[PDB]
Amino acid sequence: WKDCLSIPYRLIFEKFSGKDPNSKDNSVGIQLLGIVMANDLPPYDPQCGIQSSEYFQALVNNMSFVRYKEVYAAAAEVLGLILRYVMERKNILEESLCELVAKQLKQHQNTMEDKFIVCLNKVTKSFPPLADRFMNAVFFLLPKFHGVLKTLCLEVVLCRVEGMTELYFQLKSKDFVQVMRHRDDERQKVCLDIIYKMMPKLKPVELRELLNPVVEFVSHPSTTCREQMYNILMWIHDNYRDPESETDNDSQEIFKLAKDVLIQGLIDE
Repeated sequence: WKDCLSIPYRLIFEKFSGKDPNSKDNSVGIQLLGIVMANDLPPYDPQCGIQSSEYFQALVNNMSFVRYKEVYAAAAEVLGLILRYVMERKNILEESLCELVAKQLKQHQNTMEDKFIVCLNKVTKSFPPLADRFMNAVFFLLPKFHGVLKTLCLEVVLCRVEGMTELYFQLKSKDFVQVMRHRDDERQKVCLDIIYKMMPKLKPVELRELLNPVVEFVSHPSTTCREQMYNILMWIHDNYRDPESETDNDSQEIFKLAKDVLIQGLIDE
């Protein structure tokens, strides 16, 4: 349909703010505010009937209602796209706003650890920024939680990757020796999805140490996982196909492996 018809913030308000919930219902204003994100994000930018930072403070309180699995987490989606929106609409609040978001995560990942790692994944995944202040305290929990929270803790590190902690001196044992060797297809998927972007910052030493446990995916029933093992191997190949001569012998002998295990791709299931 034509134009945009920007909605009065009065409507939007009550639907996330009427009753501080003991209930599912208040995720209605959360859905709604998500729709003035959804349609290429028309003007939100509150003026009429209500004032900005309080409107957001009430909005961040929605992730406090931890009795119900769909209620609390949803707020951090809507709020993560506020950052995408206020970042790229560039609105002038953004400094003290970002300190309020940092303050909100810092009050409550301190006391609600899963629910606020999930929150730092709705932030970070839905728009990247906030985790920079925290990152030590995220790597912190990746060995404490298995399963879905393995994948979401990984997915925070992933979505906000900036090479934190010179990574192998955090990680050279701590995950990639054996969490890489650990079963669940989605865990393995996000895991190779980490591998596939760490490329430019690997030295040939760890590239040798890490390619070999990736070569293991030659066994794997998921073409969806195995493709990324190939995206990887293709990157290895193209970057370590032999120039004129090398000091770093692995920078053609990881290739002397890759240039074979690509052949071991050519037959596949």
